[PDB]
Amino acid sequence: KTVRWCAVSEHEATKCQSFRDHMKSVIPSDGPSVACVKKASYLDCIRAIAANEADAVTLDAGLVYDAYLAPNNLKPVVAEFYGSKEDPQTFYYAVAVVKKDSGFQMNQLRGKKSCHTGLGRSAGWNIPIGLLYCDLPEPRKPLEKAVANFFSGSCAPCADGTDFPQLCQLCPGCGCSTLNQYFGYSGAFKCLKDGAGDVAFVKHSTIFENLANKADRDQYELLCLDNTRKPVDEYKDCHLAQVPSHTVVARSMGGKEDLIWELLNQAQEHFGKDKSKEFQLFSSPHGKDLLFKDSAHGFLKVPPRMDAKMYLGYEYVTAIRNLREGTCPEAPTDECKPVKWCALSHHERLKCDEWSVNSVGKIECVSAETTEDCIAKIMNGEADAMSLDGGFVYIAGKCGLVPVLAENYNKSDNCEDTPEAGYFAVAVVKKSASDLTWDNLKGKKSCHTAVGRTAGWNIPMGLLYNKINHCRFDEFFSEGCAPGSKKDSSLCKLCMGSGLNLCEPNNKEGYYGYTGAFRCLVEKGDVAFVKHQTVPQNTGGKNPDPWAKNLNEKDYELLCLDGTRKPVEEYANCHLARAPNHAVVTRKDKEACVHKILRQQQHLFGSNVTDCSGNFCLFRSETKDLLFRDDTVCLAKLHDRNTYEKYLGEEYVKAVGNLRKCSTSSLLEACTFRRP
Ligand SMILES: [Au+]
Ligand SMILES: [Au+]
Ligand SMILES: [Au+]
Ligand SMILES: [Au+]
Ligand SMILES: [Au+]
Ligand SMILES: [Au+]
Ligand SMILES: [Au+]
Ligand SMILES: [Au+]
Ligand SMILES: [Au+]
Repeated sequence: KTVRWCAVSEHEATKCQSFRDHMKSVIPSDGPSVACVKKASYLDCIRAIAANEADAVTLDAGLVYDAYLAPNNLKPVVAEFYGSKEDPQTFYYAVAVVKKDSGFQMNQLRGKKSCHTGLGRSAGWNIPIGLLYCDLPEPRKPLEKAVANFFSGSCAPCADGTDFPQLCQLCPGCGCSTLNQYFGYSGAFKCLKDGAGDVAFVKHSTIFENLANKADRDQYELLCLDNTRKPVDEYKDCHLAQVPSHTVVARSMGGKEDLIWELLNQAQEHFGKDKSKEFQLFSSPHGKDLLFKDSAHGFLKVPPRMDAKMYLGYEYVTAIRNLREGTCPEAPTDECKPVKWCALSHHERLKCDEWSVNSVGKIECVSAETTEDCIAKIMNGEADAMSLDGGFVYIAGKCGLVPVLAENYNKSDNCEDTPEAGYFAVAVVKKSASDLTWDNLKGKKSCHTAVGRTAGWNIPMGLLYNKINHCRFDEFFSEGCAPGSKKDSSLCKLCMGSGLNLCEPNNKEGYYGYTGAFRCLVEKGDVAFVKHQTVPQNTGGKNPDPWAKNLNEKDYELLCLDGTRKPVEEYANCHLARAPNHAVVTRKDKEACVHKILRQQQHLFGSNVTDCSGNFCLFRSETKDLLFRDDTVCLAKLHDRNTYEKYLGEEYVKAVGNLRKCSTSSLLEACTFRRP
C-alpha cells in the first residue's frame, strides 16, 4: 500500500521524505504511504519505474512522451491543475498571436517576421517549428539555419546570433535574459505589439497577462491550423497544441495507478492549496517546483482510457515527432496521400481490402478492435476515416473529429450536392386523450420502437432525462412497451408477444418497430415515439392489417417540446430531434483529401454501377452494412454542417449527452477530460 515516489535531486528527495513523514502522521494504518526512491535525472526515474523499482514521477510534456516510448511504455495517471475546480486548466495552449491589422494564414507564414519566447521553449519554439518543419527549405539541418531561411527576420532569444544573424533581426544580439525586451512571454508579445514582427508564438494566456482591457485584445487574433483566424478568446478552437502542464506517470501495466490517486488525493486534502501550513505539497522549503509545480492548485485523476499519444494530442506529438524523426515526404505537395480507412470486423477488413486494390492504392485499410478503437486511431493518425452513427459522430466530435460526408439514402439526381439531415423524431399521441402535453408524460403509458433505437428510445428518454428520476428508466412511465428491456420491468408490461417473444426486439413482438410502436399507440397506449412518416404510412389505408385498415391521420397529433400540440404533417415544426444519417468522420487536417478521394471513389464504385459481381462496388456488402450502410446512394459533401454540433441537432446533442450520463464511454470520458 506504499507508493515509491521518484525524486530527481537531493532537494526533491528531502521534500519527498517530509511528504512521507507528514502523510505518516495524518493517515491511519489503512492509509497510503510514501516511499522515496532517488535517482539522478528524469530519464533515470522513468527507467526505474519501468524496471519496477519506483512507482510514480511527475513530468513535463516532453518527458511524458519519452516515458511512453518503448521500452518504458509509461502512461499518465494523475494531473496537476492550476486554477479552481470549475476552471481546472490542467493544460495550456500554444497559440500564434497576430495583429487584426494583418491578413495571412498559418500556411502563409513563409517570409513573415516571427517572435519567439526563446529557443528551446516548447510553446515559443518547439511546437511551432515542429509544425512548420516540412515548410522550411532544405537543408533543415541545422534547424536554426532553416528557421532563419523561412522568416524574413525573427527574434529567437538564445539563438546562435553570431552564426544565424537573421534570427535576431528583430532583437539584435539574441539576448537570453529580461534585458532583451523581446524575450520571454511578455517580450515575445511586445515583439508583436510594437509591430517588429508579424506573429508571436506564445501561450493562450500571454495575451491576457499583457493586455487587461478587452478593447486592446481585440486588436489581436489567432492563427488556427486550418488556415482560418479567430478572436483571442477562442484559443480553445484555435491553438497550435494543447499541452498537459505537469503530469504523473506510472507503468502502463501494473502501475498501481489507483494507489497513486488514493495517495495524491488524500495528500492534496490534508496538504493541498491553502490547507496545512505545517507542510505544503505545492511549496518547497528547499527550493522551488520540487516534485510538483508550486503553481499547482491540486490534482485530478486521468480517465483510464487515456494513452500518452491521446493525452498530448495529435498536434503535440506531431511537433516533437518532426523535431526528432525529421522525415518529410517528397511526393508532389499537391497530390493527396492515400486515406487509411478503419475496419472493425473481419468482414469489414475484407471489404476494405478489396476496395484498396481497386482503388489503385488510393484507399488503404487499418484494423481496430472496436469503434472506440477506430476513432482513437483517427485521432492520433493511425487511421484516417470511417463512417459513424449519430451516437458516435457525437463521441468523435467530443474527441475533435469532424463530419465531412453524409450517407445519403434517398435517390437524388444531384445527391452529391445535398446533405439529407436525416428524418425527424416525433412523439405521437391521439387527439382523443386531449389534456396530454409534453410535460404531463410522467406516469403515462408509452410505446417505443425498441430500447437503444434512435427515434424510439434514445431521443425521447434523452430529453426526458432532466426529469428522469435517476438512471432508473422504468420509473418514469407507469407501464409501457420498450422491446429489449428486462422481461420483468414496467416497460415490458404492454408488449403483446406470445411466449419467448414477450418483450424481445424482433418482428414476432408485434409492438416492435416504427409501425409496431404505432399499433402499441392504438392498442393500449398513450404516447408513442416514431419517425415523421410513420403516421402517414400506416394510416389512410396504406396498411391492410386488421388493426390498421381504417385509421386516419386526423386522429393522431404530434407532441411538441414547447408543450404545444400540432398536426402530423406539421412535423417540421413539432419534432423532438433530427435523427441524423451516418457520416464519414476524419481529422480536420485531412478534410480536404477525404472529400476528394471519396468523391472520385464513389464515381468509380458508387451506387451507379450494375454488374457488381464482376466489378467492385462500395455500397454492397457480403454480409450487412460493411464500411457503409448498404442503403447509401452517395456521400454528400457537408458544406457548413462540418462540425459535430452543426451536423447533429442541438436537441440531438442535448439528448445523447444526457443518455451518456447513464451509459459511460471510457473514450468519451477521456476526450471530455481534454475538452471539458
Ligand atoms: Au504533518
Ligand atoms: Au517539471
Ligand atoms: Au487562456
Ligand atoms: Au490534516
Ligand atoms: Au498560485
Ligand atoms: Au445516480
Ligand atoms: Au473540400
Ligand atoms: Au457520382
Ligand atoms: Au467545403
